[PDB]
Formats: sequence, C-alpha cells, structure tokens
Amino acid sequence: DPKWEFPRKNLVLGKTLGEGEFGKVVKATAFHLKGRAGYTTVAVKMLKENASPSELRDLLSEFNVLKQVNHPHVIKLYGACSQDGPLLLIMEYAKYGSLRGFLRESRKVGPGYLGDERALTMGDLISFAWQISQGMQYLAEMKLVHRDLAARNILVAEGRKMKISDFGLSRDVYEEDSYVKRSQGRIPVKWMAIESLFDHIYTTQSDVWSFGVLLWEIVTLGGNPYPGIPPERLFNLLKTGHRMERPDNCSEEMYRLMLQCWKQEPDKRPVFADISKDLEKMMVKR
Amino acid sequence: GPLSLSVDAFKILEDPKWEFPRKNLVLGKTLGEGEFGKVVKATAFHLKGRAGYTTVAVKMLKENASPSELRDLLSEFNVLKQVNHPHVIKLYGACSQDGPLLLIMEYAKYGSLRGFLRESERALTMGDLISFAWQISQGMQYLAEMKLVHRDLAARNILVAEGRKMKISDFGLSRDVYQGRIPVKWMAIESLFDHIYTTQSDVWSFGVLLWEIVTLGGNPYPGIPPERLFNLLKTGHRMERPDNCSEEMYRLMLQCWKQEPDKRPVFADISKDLEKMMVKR
Ligand SMILES: CN(C)CCCNc1ccn2ncc(-c3ccc4c(c3)OCO4)c2n1
Ligand SMILES: CN(C)CCCNc1ccn2ncc(-c3ccc4c(c3)OCO4)c2n1
Ligand SMILES: [Cl-]
Repeated sequence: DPKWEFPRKNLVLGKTLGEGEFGKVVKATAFHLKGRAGYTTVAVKMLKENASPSELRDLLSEFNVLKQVNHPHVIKLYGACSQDGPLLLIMEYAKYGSLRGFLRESRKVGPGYLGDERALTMGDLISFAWQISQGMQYLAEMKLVHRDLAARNILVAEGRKMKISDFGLSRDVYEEDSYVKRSQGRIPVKWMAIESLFDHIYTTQSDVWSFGVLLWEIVTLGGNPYPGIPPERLFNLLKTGHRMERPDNCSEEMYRLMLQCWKQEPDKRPVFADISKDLEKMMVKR
Repeated sequence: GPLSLSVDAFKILEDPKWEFPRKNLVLGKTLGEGEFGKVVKATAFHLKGRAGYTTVAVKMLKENASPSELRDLLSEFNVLKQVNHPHVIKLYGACSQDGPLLLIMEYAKYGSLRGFLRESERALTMGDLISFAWQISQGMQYLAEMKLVHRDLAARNILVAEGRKMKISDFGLSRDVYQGRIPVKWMAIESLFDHIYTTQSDVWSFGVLLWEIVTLGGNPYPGIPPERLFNLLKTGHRMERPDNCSEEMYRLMLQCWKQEPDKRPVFADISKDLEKMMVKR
C-alpha cells in the first residue's frame, strides 16, 4: 500500500521499549515521515525472535485495523516497511509508556497520587478512564471488538493523553455484532467477560466487561485483578456471582459503574456512550 | 465451553494414580519461564511410593495466563499420563486441590538442549551430538507408533537430564491423529501453507533440530525474517550444509525437508541412519 509504505533506509531503530505476547516494540526515528522535514521520534512494532504464524497474523491484523481508524485516544499508525526485510509498523511514540507502568511508577515517584505530569488526583484517574471510553466508543461505532483492553495495553503519550494500543487480537463484528472463536484465546483469563471465557463470544459488551477491570486497575494505581486467585478458579468464582471488591481508593459511584460492566447478562451492561457520560458526570460534580 | 469442562473434571476426578498431596511438595528456584508457563525445581515426599524426597520439576501457569495456556497444561497432563519412554520426560503427578494447578515432572538438571549446546566452553564429540539426535529419534519413533504428533519439536523443547539423556518435553500442542503457535522456522511447508500436521511434519521439525544440534545451538535460517521464508521454502531453498557437518548427516537433514511428506524418512529410518553412523565409528 503506497499510502502507508515507508522507505526502510529513512528508519533507524534503537532500544527495545517492550517485548512479550504482543511482539517487540523499539524506539526509532523516521526521516521525512508524512511530509514532516527531518527526523520524527516514533515507535516501531515488529515480530519477536522465533515468531509463529499467529504473531504474523496479529501484526498484519493490527496494520489492517489501524489503516482504517483515527481517534485522539487510539495510537496512530504512520507507516510500514513491508518489502525486502521484516514487517515493521511505524507508530505514534508514547513517551510515558504503558498506563499500568505509569500508574505503578506513581506509587514511588513524587508528587504521586494525592487522593505536574507526576501529580495525580482522582480527577486525573477519571479523565484517563473517560479518554479510553471515548476511544472505545469510536472503535465500537467502527464495528471493532478490541478483546485485549487492559492497563498494560493502553499507552500514555505527550500531555498524559491515553492511547489505546495492541490491536493484534481486535476483530471485525460487522455481521451479528459478535466474534466467536472455536479454540481457546490468548487474552489473560482475568480480563475476559464471563461469556468470552465460557462461550467464546466477544462483543462490544465483552469489551465493556474488560473496561470495568481496567477501571479497577486505574483506581488501584495498577493493581493486579483478583489478587492471589489462580486464573482457573475464575470459572466457578464468576458463575456463582462473585466480583472483585470495592478497592480503598474508589467512590461508590465508580464501584457501581464497575459492577454494571460485570453484569452476567451482557445487555444489562452499559454501552461506551453511557460509560463516557457517567465519567463526565463524576468529573463535573467533583 | 471445552476448557470450563476440562478444568472442572480436573478439579473433581482426584485420580489416586496421579493426585499428589500438596503438603508433600516444597517448591524451590525458578528453572524457566515463558510461553510454556513457569517451571520450578522442587522436592516431593513419598512421590509414587518412593522413599524420602525425589527432586522434581513442577510446571504451573505463569502470570496473567490465557485460556490457551491453561488448555496447554491440562492437555500436557492428558498426553503424558498415557506415555512411558526413556527419552520422553515423565509425568509423576498433579496437585489440583490446593491453590494453583501443578504438574509434577521428571527433573532434567542440564535444562534445555539449546542452552546445553550454546554453553558448548564444555566438550562434545560428534559421536555425542549423534547420540543426542538418536535418543530424540527413539522418543519420536515411540510417539509416532502411538499416533501422537508432537508439532513442537525444537532444541529449546528437548531437556537434558542426568547422564546427558535426552528428554522430549512441551506436549501442550501435541495431537492424537488416531491455530499458528509453532515458530515458522521449525514448521513443515504443508503446515505453513495448508495447516497440516502429521508425523511427517514432525520429521521436518526433526531436520531443523538436527541442524541446531550440529551448529551447537545455532539459529535456523540466520538473518532471514520468517515472513520471507514462506517463498524461499516454496521455491525449494533450504539451509546450506553447516561447518563441522558430514555429507551423511547433511543428506539426512535435506531428506527431512523434502516438499512431499511421503518422500521424508520415517523416525525408524532416522533412528537406523544414526545406529549405522554409530557402528561405523
Ligand atoms: C503492551 N503494549 C503497551 C504494547 C504496545 C505496542 N505499540 C506501541 C506503540 C507506540 N509506543 N510508544 C511507546 C511504546 C511502549 C513503551 C513502553 C512499553 C511498551 C510500549 O510495551 C511495554 O513497555 C509503544 N508501543
Ligand atoms: C521449554 N521447555 C524446555 C519447557 C519444559 C517444561 N517442563 C520441564 C520439565 C522438567 N524440567 N526439568 C528442568 C526443566 C527446565 C530447566 C530449564 C529451563 C526450562 C525447563 O525451560 C527453559 O529453561 C524442566 N522443564
Ligand atoms: Cl500497538
């Protein structure tokens, strides 16, 4: 695709920013990128060593989705090097790294959380969740299920702007408004809706469940969901109606929004437009 | 769904052959973590009615495990409880009643074959490498006769136990003849193009393993990205004879990579070529 193809000689790769089930991401610079003169600092996504077909399919899927979507709170694709060498996706650089990393650093780095980019209040946290909701609201309009919504898969960029990232597992639902997988998925159990875990059904409403988990991660400043609970225990724990407890740093209204995202019946869960409205009300009143 | 049914069976059956009391198990240092989960060294008291403490390896889910990772563990339990061979890593038991699911396995003090070769500045004869290749062939021959496809054969997925005995490990992806999770550089052409896996696709993987052995842990198709390998294999390219590799050994490799699965050797033939190398010093 000439719209996206970038000259490989104008890209220079540097240190690894992260490596895992999502693949490899390095910090880079691009010369004469999309008409910007001189060098622009970028992130480059590529396959890790000993890549499987699934990891190549995920890199290509990501390329295909980010070609079609544009939102202030979705990480930007700028280009690709897809000829005569490894597939490289050139992306928007997010200087603060993952949201999980950023929130966790805030327990340790002053001014920290207060109940300046390192100073955080409950207002900041509600704003982070609101930015992510708006991104997801747009993605749902675009008939996309992300499936991998989690604090580790959100990026924090210039001005502490939230950028939804990690589109490798995202799927089109234009027909039936569900994505169904015969085999077992690669989404961590503890972020999965009950119907995704038992029935392999992914919808915008299963993204709403995952958003509720992300909400619990945000207010706990990067806490580990269902802490101490082995993942195989979540089958029984969720079907008997157990949900994570209200954490210490959480209003009743915020906990009620989480509980609503974890309703057993997907249709009883709020939609992203309603989540964005609930987070707007919370902001304004405080 | 299929996984909730297996998890629940596993927590319920409490099979006295396999269930090991959690209080008799003492977990020690981490041996390895990755896509295969987490394995730690441990001691097990009265394992299988053995006296005192047996040193064991314990496999468990790593952090943030997916349904795929949990299915791989149960699936390993399912396959390994049915197999018994000196060059296949043994299952001794499971803990399914007390916190995280644990599999209790034969311990391999030298770790992975890949790690054991890359540190070889230890001394190996071509005779040893060919012993290693032969042992794996024996394990694979026994698995194929049981109609199990391993799918995942690689030097990183072979363990080295006491006396440098080879142990085939990583049975999570294995299938009983009668998804895209294997690294592309170990996959047969028909697995890449048509998603077929048979004993003959295990033989292709075995040919890549021979090449890792002879290069003392080399990286297959060095500096070729996996995305390009699809067209290079399709057009009949294969890795060059490596340094310190006989014609005989390299001919065995090339036959494991025939395009037509029917033209590859079976494991009995691979075993016989290494038995014949052996007697012919
Ligand atoms: C798991 N997710 C977050 C992977 C997202 C992969 N795509 C991108 C795109 C742009 N940027 N800009 C910075 C990073 C980055 C920084 C630190 C990290 C990092 C990515 O992964 C862990 O630590 C990045 N990644
Ligand atoms: C990827 N494969 C090899 C994982 C196999 C997992 N099952 C077992 C079973 C028994 N043992 N006894 C030692 C190890 C071990 C040591 C160092 C490692 C290691 C496993 O993995 C990497 O480094 C072991 N693993
Ligand atoms: Cl990404």
